[PDB]
Amino acid sequence: TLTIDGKNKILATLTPTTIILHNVDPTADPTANKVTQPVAIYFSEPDNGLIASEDTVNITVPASATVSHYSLWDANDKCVATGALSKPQFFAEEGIYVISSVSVDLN
Amino acid sequence: RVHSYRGVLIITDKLSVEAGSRASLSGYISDGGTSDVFTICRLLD
Repeated sequence: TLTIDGKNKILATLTPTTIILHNVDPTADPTANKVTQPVAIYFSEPDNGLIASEDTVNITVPASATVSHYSLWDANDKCVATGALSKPQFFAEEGIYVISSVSVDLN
Repeated sequence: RVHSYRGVLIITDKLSVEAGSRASLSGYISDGGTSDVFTICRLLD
């Protein structure tokens, strides 16, 4: 069982840097079903074994596309986290999907 | 004769540890965003 100090020592080295959106579940294969170009994202230093985004990220989605999941990539093009969006969202025309915040837990 | 001896008591164990993980993400389809300046506009050509 890890202590809080070990958890913080751990999370500091994850260093996620970008986010991509998919329409199919990327858990089995994150290289496929990309829908949007990579965008930058920033995180704060760990505390209580938790890291949170420092600001909102505006992602532009092409027309007639759908987004249902996301993924985070390192500074060296490796997928480290995956998850599902609150809703499957269909864009009739080009628009902005707003990422309010995202965090990674070890608790 | 009958003799006895003593040795050191030895015990073995298997201690191991595990952590687990979680992830989160929240967003919505944006509209208008937020701007400090917000006024009626006229746009000529």
